[PDB]
Amino acid sequence: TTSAGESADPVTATVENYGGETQVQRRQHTDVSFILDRFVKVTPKDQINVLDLMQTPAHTLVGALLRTATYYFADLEVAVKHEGNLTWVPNGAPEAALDNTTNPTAYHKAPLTRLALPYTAPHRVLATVYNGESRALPTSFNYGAIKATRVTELLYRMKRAETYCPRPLLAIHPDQARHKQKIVAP
Amino acid sequence: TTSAGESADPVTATVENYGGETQVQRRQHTDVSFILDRFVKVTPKDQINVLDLMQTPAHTLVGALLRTATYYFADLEVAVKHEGNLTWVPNGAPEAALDNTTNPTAYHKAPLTRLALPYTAPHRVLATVYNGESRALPTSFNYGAIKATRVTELLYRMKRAETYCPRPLLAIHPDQARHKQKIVAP
Amino acid sequence: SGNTGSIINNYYMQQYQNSMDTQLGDWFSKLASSAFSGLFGALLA
Amino acid sequence: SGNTGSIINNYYMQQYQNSMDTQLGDWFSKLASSAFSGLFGALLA
Amino acid sequence: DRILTTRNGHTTSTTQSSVGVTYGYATAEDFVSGPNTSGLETRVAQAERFFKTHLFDWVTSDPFGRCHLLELPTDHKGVYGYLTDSYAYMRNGWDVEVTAVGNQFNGGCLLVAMVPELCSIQKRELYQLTLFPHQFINPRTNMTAHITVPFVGVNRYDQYKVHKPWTLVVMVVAPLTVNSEGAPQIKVYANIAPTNVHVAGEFPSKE
Amino acid sequence: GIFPVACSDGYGGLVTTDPKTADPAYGKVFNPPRNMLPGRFTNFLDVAEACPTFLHFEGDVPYVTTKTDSDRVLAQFDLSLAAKHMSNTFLAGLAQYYTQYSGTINLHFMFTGPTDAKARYMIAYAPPGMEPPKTPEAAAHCIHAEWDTGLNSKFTFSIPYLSAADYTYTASDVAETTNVQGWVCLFQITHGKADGDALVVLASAGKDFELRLPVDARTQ
Amino acid sequence: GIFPVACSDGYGGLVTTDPKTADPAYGKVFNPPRNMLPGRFTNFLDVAEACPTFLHFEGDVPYVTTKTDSDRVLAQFDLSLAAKHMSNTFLAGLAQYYTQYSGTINLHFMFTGPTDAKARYMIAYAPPGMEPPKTPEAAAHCIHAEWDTGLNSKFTFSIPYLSAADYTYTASDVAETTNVQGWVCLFQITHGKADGDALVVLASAGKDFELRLPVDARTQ
Repeated sequence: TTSAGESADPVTATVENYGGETQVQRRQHTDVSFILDRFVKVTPKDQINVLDLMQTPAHTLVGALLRTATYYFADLEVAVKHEGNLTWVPNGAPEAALDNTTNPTAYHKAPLTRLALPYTAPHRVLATVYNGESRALPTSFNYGAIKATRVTELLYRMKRAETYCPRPLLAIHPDQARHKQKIVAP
Repeated sequence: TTSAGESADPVTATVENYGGETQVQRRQHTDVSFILDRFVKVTPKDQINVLDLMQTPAHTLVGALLRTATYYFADLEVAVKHEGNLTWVPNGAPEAALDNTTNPTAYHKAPLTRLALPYTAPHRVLATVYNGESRALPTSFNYGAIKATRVTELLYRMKRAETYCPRPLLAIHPDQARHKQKIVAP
Repeated sequence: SGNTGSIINNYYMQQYQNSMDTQLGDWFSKLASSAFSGLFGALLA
Repeated sequence: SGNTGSIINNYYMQQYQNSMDTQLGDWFSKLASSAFSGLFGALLA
Repeated sequence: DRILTTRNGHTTSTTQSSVGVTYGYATAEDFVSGPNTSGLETRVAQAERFFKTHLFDWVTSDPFGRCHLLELPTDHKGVYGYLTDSYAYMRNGWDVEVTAVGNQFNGGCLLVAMVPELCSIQKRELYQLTLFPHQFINPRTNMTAHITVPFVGVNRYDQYKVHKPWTLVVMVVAPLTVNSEGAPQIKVYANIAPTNVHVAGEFPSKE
Repeated sequence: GIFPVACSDGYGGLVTTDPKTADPAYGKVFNPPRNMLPGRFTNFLDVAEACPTFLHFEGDVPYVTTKTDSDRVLAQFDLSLAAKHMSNTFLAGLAQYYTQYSGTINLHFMFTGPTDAKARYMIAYAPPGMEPPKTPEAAAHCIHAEWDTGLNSKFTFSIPYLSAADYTYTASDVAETTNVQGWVCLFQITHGKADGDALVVLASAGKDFELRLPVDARTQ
Repeated sequence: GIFPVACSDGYGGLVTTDPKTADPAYGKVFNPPRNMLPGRFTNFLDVAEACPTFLHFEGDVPYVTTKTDSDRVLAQFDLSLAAKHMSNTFLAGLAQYYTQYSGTINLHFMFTGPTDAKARYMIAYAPPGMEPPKTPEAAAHCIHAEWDTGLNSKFTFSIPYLSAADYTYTASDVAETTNVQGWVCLFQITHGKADGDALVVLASAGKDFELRLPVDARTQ
């Protein structure tokens, strides 16, 4: 399949070009809404925790995969293991609010609280990166904040996720011709 | 939009007056029935607790917001954390009744009892204020009384709330040009 | 209706849940909607 | 829909579950499907 | 003969090596009059017209990766520049046209991409730069890239005094070769034009 | 025999704000009748926009007097429901329970000089990202509107909603001082033997003003 | 009276990945509108195949220069998304989250010599179970395809999917070194005053490429 080189028009070339017969694809597992819908473990601050999605470690699946989008949208769903009551204040709320129980507080129950949170940021779509500043991402980009006497385990889960303009994503760089990691074996 | 000044007829002036185009309003969150339907934490008496709504702290959301109405109506719904059995006597019942278990007593269960109470006051509508006395609000204005060996946490929740003749409501008075409280940030 | 939100019909009667109201024999909304708008003016282009 | 999977209809309304979207007044798929294929060539047997 | 003659306002820009425009992300600008501006937005057509700017010299010693970034909108002395200094919110697409006229005996190529939100770039991620709306400029074939992109971002309108949503990024992918007959260097220029520029809420006078 | 069920972890903690109703205790009560009662309001923003309430200028007064000096600026303030000038309005009072807002704020100015005083006033709105105007000549380049005292004593002017975002925070952040929403400036073009006369001002919600996401932020 | 139920053991542990939704907390919110936004992708493999990305040859460059020696092998590498040559591609980058894959990998070669350089290249695919070819004469007996530089600078070639199994692992095992999926070899049949000219190469998904079973395998 020759073509013009500079064009940047997509040119897929099937195996048909040399005999051979394209097969059936099934791609459910690399659907964005699907792949992003899992729990991912963030390392908490002892007490007040802003619920940023950028707090997710950029190596982890949900971490690094969310980072390919420059703009995204999701509803959140945190599962947090804590002592005392847990209290979530919306987005753009004084941090002093984290003390008033009328804010969606959840009373303690073994062995973790799991609750779904609405997207609540005043922008249409959040961003994984922001060139207002050439970290250093607008404070407004968040899902709210939680507080407990002690949060210990905290897990994010994106629901309904939408994603826009893909940015690069990058594998671990090998030294030998094959990155020869030890595969599960019977 | 000029108009006559003393009239006290409502005069809304749209941005259309200078080009510009009124947008779409959505006001579900400032609906009375909606905004008043949350749990609000009152500080209990150790044992006998009249279930007044005025016992709610006048700074809190449900507190201060209920206080804008001069007359209101709601069904209550208390969630109380206690030791022993908890016993609710209706409105206008001798306080000596608080001992007889036949009155809607609830046996102890971890970790709080939550029960809905009917509006039970002999007046059509209660009042947040009452000029029989220029505190000092008729004893009849209540939802009943609860008693336990020890009530510790007690939380009110208005259901079906109706409200009548708005009285003023007032923000915290700033010293600087902006009341510059510290907003939740990522 | 308020700050309730389930699709399933409630388990208890209704008389056992709320108190039942009774007819015998809204304003600020009207008031707001009645608000005069635009101009007393003889507008120019 | 995503990574949800139950046949029973959800207990909570919908407005209480997700946030509700609002219309006002996809690409890469198109882009992929538009991919030219086969040959610029005058093919031989 | 692969001619293409653009124009924006009363300017133009023919080219006889077109290889054709790439539309990045969307082939048409979406909704403009939103709720956030109360219908006080307005189009300023006179802003939409080309403006030149030098990028770099592509010197034969440039290795792979030698990238240059141009955040947009830039220092701009004309109408579009004035707008920026006289309205608080605005939005526009871009319509970019990078030329690197060497000669057809030069070798090696540049890649030209419009990348949203680019505060500088890691080296290893330059390898996947073809994720953004791009085009190649390979002297044996063409002299010009041409890329058009819509307004993007977290907001319907932007404050450009504090946020530059696009960066133009020209990269060296294979180094230049002068050989016997090719140019000794190649200077690279950009010829950029705003598109569908709208503005809202005018600042008080500079006094 | 009996229907199996999986009692799941992470669910059915009491949550202070959850939709579910509680379990009844005492039944069959009938309320006294309360239909056709007077004065009902079903929405705080209906009460906010039917009923404008005073602004608070320096020395703690709702009016702003005229001035017989070279200065022309009657008042000037951040457009913030957290503002000091707004601090006694019902609208500010209600906004302290909600984290973000949107849409138009009206601003009614009632002149109350003697029948022989006269004046022109102006009201610009300067968007954020530049110093606010100090003079009417300068402010003329904003979304201004300008009126004069007559048989009709009142004048209402909507402050347009303009922001890069769709909503805007109701409260100021202690870090941010440059004022994110811009300013309103009330000037005084001219006056005619009007010195010492008051222009009382009041503020309400517009047709399209809306508050959202309640929050208890102490807020006394 | 009340409906009996059997609260069963072994069920309703929280499982990090379970389909069930969580219990709502705060209601009635309406998002700002985001229809017709630009650039949306609903599937990573749509983004993988619309947008090919560079390979990494020795000395850390995306191209492979010609050679004026007896040797003809421009490059040669295991067919493994875990490969060093693939290591910077988007496709490799995405494969590290999935344990097995299937289907065709495209491989685009763009020549970028001066108008007076010319060359023929070849690209064979040698299946596993024999040493890979060292010479084009030998490799001619593989699924090769062979092109030459002209007015059209690009050339794309699908690497066929061939395996005894239906899917194939995305990652190498530390035990296995003999390369289970076979090799691709890019040769250089001839060249004409082409010395020192680059052939930049890029790789994408084919129509039928597909990844499966996600896994977080550290993977930085």
